[PDB]
Amino acid sequence: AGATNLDALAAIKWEAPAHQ
Amino acid sequence: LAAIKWEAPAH
Amino acid sequence: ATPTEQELRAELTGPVTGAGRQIHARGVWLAVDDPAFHLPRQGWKIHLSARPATLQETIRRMLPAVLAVPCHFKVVRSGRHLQDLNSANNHPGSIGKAVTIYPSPEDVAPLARRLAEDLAGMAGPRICSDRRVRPDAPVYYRYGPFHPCYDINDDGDLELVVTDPQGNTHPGAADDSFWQPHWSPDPLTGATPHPAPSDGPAAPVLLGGRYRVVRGLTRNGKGCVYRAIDTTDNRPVIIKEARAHVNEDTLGRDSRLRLRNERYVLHLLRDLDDVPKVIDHFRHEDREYLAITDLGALALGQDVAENGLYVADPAPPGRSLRALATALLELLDHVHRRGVLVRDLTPTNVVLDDATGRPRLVDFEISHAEDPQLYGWTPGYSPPEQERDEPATVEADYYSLGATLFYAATGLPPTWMTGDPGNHDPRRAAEVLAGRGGMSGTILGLLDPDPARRRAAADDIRAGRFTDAPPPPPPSARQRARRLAAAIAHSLTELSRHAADLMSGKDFTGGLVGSPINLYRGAAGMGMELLRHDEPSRALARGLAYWTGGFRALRNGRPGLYTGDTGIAVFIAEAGATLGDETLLKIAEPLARPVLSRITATDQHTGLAGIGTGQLLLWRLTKDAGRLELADACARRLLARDLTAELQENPPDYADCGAVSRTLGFAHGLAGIVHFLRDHHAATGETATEAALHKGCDTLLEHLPPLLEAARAVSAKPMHASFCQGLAGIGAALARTGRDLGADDHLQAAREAAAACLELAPRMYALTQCCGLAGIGELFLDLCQITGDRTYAQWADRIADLILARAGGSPEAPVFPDTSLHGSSGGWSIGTSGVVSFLRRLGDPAAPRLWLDPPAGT
Amino acid sequence: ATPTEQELRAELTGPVTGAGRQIHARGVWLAVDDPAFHLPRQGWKIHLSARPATLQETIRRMLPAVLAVPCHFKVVRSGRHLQDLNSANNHPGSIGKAVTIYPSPEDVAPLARRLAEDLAGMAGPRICSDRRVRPDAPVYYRYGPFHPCYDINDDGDLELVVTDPQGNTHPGAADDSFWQPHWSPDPLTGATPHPAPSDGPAAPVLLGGRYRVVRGLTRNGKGCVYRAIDTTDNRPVIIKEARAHVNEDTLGRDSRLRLRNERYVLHLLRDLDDVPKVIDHFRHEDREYLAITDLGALALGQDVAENGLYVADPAPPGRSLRALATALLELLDHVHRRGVLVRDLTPTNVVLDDATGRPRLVDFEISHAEDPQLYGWTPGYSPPEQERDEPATVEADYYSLGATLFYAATGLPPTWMTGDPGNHDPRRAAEVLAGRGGMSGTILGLLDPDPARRRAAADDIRAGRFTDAPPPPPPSARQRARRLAAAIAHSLTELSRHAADLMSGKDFTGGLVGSPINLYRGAAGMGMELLRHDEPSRALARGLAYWTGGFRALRNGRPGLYTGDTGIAVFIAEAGATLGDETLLKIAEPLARPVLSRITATDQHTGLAGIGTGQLLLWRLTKDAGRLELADACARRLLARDLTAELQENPPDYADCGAVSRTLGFAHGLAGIVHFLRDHHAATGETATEAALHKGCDTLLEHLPPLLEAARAVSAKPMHASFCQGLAGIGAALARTGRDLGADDHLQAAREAAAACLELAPRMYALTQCCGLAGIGELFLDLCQITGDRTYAQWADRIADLILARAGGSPEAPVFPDTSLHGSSGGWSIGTSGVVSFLRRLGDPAAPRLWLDPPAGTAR
Ligand SMILES: Nc1ncnc2c1ncn2[C@@H]1O[C@H](COP(=O)(O)OP(=O)(O)NP(=O)(O)O)[C@@H](O)[C@H]1O
Ligand SMILES: Nc1ncnc2c1ncn2[C@@H]1O[C@H](COP(=O)(O)OP(=O)(O)NP(=O)(O)O)[C@@H](O)[C@H]1O
Ligand SMILES: [Mg+2]
Ligand SMILES: [Mg+2]
Repeated sequence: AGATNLDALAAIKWEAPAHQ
Repeated sequence: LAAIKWEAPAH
Repeated sequence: ATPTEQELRAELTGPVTGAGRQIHARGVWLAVDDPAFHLPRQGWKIHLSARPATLQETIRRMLPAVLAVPCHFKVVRSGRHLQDLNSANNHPGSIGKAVTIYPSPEDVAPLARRLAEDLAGMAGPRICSDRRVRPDAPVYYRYGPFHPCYDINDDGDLELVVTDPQGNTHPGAADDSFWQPHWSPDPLTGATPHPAPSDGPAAPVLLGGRYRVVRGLTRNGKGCVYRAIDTTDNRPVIIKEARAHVNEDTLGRDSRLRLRNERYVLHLLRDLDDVPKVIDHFRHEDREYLAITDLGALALGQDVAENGLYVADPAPPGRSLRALATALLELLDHVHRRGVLVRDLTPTNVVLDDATGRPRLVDFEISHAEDPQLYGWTPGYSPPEQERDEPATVEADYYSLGATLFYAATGLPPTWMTGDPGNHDPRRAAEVLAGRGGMSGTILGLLDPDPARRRAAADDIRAGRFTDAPPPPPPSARQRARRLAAAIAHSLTELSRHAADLMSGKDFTGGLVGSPINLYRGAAGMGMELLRHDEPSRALARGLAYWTGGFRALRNGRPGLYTGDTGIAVFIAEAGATLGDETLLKIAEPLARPVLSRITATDQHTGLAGIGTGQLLLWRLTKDAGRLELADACARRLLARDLTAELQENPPDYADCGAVSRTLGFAHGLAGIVHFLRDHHAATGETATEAALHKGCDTLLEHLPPLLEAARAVSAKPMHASFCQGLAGIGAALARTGRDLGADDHLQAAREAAAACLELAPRMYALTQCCGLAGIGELFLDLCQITGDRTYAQWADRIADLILARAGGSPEAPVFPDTSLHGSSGGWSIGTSGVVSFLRRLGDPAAPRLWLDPPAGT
Repeated sequence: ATPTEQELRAELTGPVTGAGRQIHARGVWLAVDDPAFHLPRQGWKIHLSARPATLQETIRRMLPAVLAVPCHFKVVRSGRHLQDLNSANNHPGSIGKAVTIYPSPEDVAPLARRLAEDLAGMAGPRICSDRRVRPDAPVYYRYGPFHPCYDINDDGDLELVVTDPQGNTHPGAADDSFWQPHWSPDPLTGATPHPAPSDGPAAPVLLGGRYRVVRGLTRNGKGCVYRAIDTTDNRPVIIKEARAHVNEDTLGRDSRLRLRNERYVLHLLRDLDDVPKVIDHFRHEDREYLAITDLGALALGQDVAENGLYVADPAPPGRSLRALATALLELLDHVHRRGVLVRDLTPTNVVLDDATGRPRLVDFEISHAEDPQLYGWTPGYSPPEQERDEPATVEADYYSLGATLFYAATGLPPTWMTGDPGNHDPRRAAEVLAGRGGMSGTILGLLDPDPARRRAAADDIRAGRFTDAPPPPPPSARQRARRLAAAIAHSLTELSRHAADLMSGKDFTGGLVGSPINLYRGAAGMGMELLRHDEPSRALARGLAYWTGGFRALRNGRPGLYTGDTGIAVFIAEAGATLGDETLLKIAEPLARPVLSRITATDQHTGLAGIGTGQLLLWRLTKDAGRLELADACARRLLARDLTAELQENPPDYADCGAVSRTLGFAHGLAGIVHFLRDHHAATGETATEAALHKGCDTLLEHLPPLLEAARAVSAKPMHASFCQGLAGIGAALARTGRDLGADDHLQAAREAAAACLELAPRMYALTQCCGLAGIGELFLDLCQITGDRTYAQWADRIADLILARAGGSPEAPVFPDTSLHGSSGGWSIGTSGVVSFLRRLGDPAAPRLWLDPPAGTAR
């Protein structure tokens, strides 16, 4: 299990973007 | 016909 | 005085096109629509009151304000429409609603105040159901729906409602008094206080003359009549109220003018002690009141109710038809000596005295004084002439007296159906009256079409002894069967008519709509009955079934058998089964599947018992194990409680006839529960249900003797013999228990019950299954089938003849009254389809009773 | 654990009777009801998220708090149920709503906090539709309905709604986004919706994270994968998203672990140049992200859409199918040699180079390295073996390659329908792939069910010896007509089924779905077509007529002809008439009679034009002067404001997804208005409507040539030929304005439009009347009726051959797919009812076209 996600960071995720 | 009596009354 | 639709249309169309709004006309309204305003679904609306004479100017002073701000509004179509609207015989809740205005909340309070000052000094019928802006103006406002949203009530019926911030429905009853929503503030005051504060009061009263009203003797119509104690004399009196501009005659004559007509007529009758005497006449604001001496309690109508009928002279002390007739006629002739024609001589206008000289008259509102007579007539008792408003006549009064007698002698009024030519046919009355009473021929003579015969019979009364006429005898048997055929045929086509009116939506208007679907009154019962007949009727039943399946989707329901979904499912399933229609079965497959974890009622009408019987019917139809499981759940839920211990604890508390039903009767009490339990034991044969059955049947036979005592008594109220509440239901349950349990004492209870019923049959106020003759005859042929007697067959045939002779219309094309004597409808429990069910089973004895028995075809 | 109803039922039955709240299950829920709590119709509800094992533990953990108050609540039926419910596949917004709790408004505020602290540390997905209390606990809350109340939309479909203080419906619908209502606050923290500026300039704020800026790129579910820019490089990057505990396997493998499998496979393919490189992997809070390289701008799906088909040997430089096959199998051979199975090679997972346009593989979400194996397949492109999660094989990859090539050669996927045994029949694909692409037999072998045959075909490919196989036509009608006869028979039985399913209420299950009555989708169109058939179908039609008449009673609606009441009235009246049922006529009499001053819409689909046409149909049926009066009102109110709409599209650019329809089309644009005014002029002969007829027809002809050239382009799309939106509708209008106004110009325009449609047919996705082949064929046999050319008859026969070649279930049992592609429905415009209409008129060309031509004799 050397494939780990890596450090948590502060996320700015808010809403959906674009239209594809 | 005619007449009627008006007294203050309550509601 | 009364504008036309075109004068109104001109007055409106002028400015309205100025603000870009468009007029469209529907119903009795001319609605002008602003395209830039979006009408919310409920809220604060404003009503303007006016009169035909003042509607045109009301619109005038109105248009500036209404067209200034964005809003929607409706104006009554014409002056005759407004007359209809301000008459109480029409819609008592819509009196004064001349103009309705729907504006934006933000703009309501202002728009209201403006119009108020802009009208002001104008006069119209006060609106009890609304609040008032200013007591010098005809402007009012209320909270209500703006679009017909309908929710279901516990009766299965549909009523208009508004929705709160939690989405809960609330009947926005326009008829009832003003209503404060807890979630929106009065736009003018600015506060939200309810009126349930002071409903505790034992009385409040305090009239303009300082009179203490205690109870009200009806509130129907233009005015309400109250029972007063009086404070000066403190002797009891009756007070009649008049409301301004309500019931405006074509001559501008008001309710207040009618009340003054009463005052004048009473003045002229001052020397007689059998007339109320005027005592007082006062007013305030625009409500008027007239106070007269109280003569007694209980009218003639009520008298024949709580006491008995009037019969041949050698009869009980109070009861002497010839005595009543002659006393009435002496008082009437005294009145005639003074002119003053009574015109409304009806059992409700004869109040009885504790003395032997009982008869007294108490309401001459539309009585004759001068030649401009007042229009008004009471169905059935008033003569045809008076409906057509022919000049006041002594012979018309003689007709009304001859009907007052007739009621006194049969307990019910002459059959009279709005729109029926046969209305005043005197031989039709002869059938209802079988010769009971002393002056039978005299009663028929007073009801003759020719006034000369009425005059001759009144003089015959006066001359001495009265004419005693025997019944019109039926010399035929087979021809009676022809009449039965005619009744069924015409009722079938009449059903077709009611069904078309039902599915096209014609009767959906109103602040309350009868269930269009369920058994009791809607489609399900209609279609169930239509299924038993020939292919036109079976086709209509298929149409009704699909229509019900559609109407039922995605709206509120109730689980009822009679009120709700279980009967609906029974009907849809059965229609699929008989017609050979598999998609109807698929439409029914998911219908009545409630949670029994809710449902706090135990009841054939709307509760676990009826749900169970219906699920057993569905099961027997569909062979669906979930249906049997639901029946089992109903029985288990019933058995978990111990109703019988609470019955044996406190048995006869609050004892009156109505009370009997809620306890013992088939519709709401133990008889129907017992029917279901017997059916569950028949279906499964489990011990627990049979024990419960025995307990309930014993609890029934225990309390039957007092109910039979009341049912054989002088009072002899109809509810005692009705199927829904009294002996027909109890007997119908016990015929089946004593059959399936081989208990002969049960059968014996049923036989004695049927006997009591047969005694009350003639006095029954309806022909229908729930409250009238249909249930009785249904019990009778139950007993015939169960106990190969045939004497019960004769009993049922008698009941059939009674129904027929009390039907409306012609002999070959009859129509039957519903629960509202001058009307016809397709409701099964309360209308024509149930009557048909009975008349049909009369010709097919070994066929099941609907909903009470299981089905069997091949 | 993945427990069943039994374990959850036990854990519930414990305390539940402790407070005496009897329980029961419906649909997918197990609910308990307090007798002292009266459940309101809407409010603030509490959603607890969880997963199977966490579901059992969650039930236990939550009982303490919930039974401490008066309230009602529902629990998921099972962990298998919660697995489907937590899968992106069906409902993307209702994932994680494992437990729903409805208490009293005041009670909510505290109860939520208590449940949070007592469930602190329990894990489950994130509920995008709700606000959450605390980031340590799986507790969320929303405002929504508690009872399923529906109101009708401008489309005619029924929508879950909540009600405002003035009784106005509001789609409280869960849109994978929470919105608090203006009237009620927010029990845990008071709040409001829009900022201080009102109807003033607005600038949405969206930004990337650590060092990536984003740009959309995928619809929903497991993860919204994004196109992005690398700020510390300003290179373009692609970012795959995984949401925790979404798509959780029966082994506990969730979407994040799928992403890790993808990273691992990408590492194993690190030395291939046509496979993405993994740049970075980062988690944020509860979302995992895999940042790989940008490998071209266009997938094969998009590329075949906008750049045409892949054809035999030569053809344009980029578009050689044999080149594509060779490149794909070279790359696939490389991957296989590295001990990896793609398992999901489909046109959306091959990206062509921006310069050379060479295939590159992406999306290794379900790819195989070690033998646990991930479940997952793509309908129609994956082999059936994969549908039944069988051991992945090389031949699976060969099959999906065959299918990708099938798409590249035809522009639509191999026909695959849920529940159809015929899904993977190679002769079925043969009928669609009619020998085109050069190689055909080779690609049919790639799709052969015997894996060895696929190996042999891949051998052909690597060797360069491709097989070029053709297709045969139908016997001089006799067998073609036999096929049509059987098609209609089985479609009729299928329609009985769909009709029963409609009237029994099944599809009402969906929260926020369906219209049961109108013409477009509901019973009206179904039954209108059902009337033209045998006595059983007409019985079903009478049933549907009464059903709709009752359903319509006492509920809110819309006035449309395709969305609303006018079509319903036309159907019920027509059924009453042909059946001889006076009560149906009585039921229809009061139906479609709107205000009209309220209607602002002017198009065939929902306003005035369609209303007018429908009222004229009703008038020709009923001789009802109110009906002709309403049609005349429609024309009168339609002549008031021609000018403004033409000149109101300046900021929106060309592409004309809306513009071609909303300006010219029959459904939404002025072809339908032309059609209506023509109908009105026929009915009346008014002088004013004639002027507008000439004006609109002239403008139509004015704007037509660019549309015709657009349809004849490689870039062209089905939209261009559709009846609702493009050429078929315009042609159908002009075919009639010609005829009736004696214009040769109009009929010639119709002929050219018809021919463009003829060339776009095979590429059409849907088979339906609004969006597919049936509308085209309807224009074709319309022109036949108007101008006995009989060449149009041959054209319509070609359209029917296509339709049939695209059905499922073989010839004896065709079943035609929906606008959903993978299932069928009975609706008219978007489903099997309209297909039947067309196949019916093919043998009765004299019969009128439905909703366009009026009732007629020898046509019922
Ligand atoms: N002095 C009185 N004693 C007893 N009852 C009285 C007396 N005066 C009036 N009533 C009541 O009057 C009722 C009959 O109708 P009434 O109250 O007079 O008004 P009404 O029904 O409106 N008459 P009408 O306008 O012709 O329909 C009976 O129910 C009596 O109880
Ligand atoms: N490396 C890449 N280069 C270019 N385009 C890419 C790349 N990766 C993804 N795309 C595009 O963006 C989409 C990303 O979705 P994809 O990687 O296929 O996973 P997905 O959408 O979740 N399909 P699935 O994993 O089966 O649910 C693809 O359909 C391509 O259009
Ligand atoms: Mg009276
Ligand atoms: Mg993909």
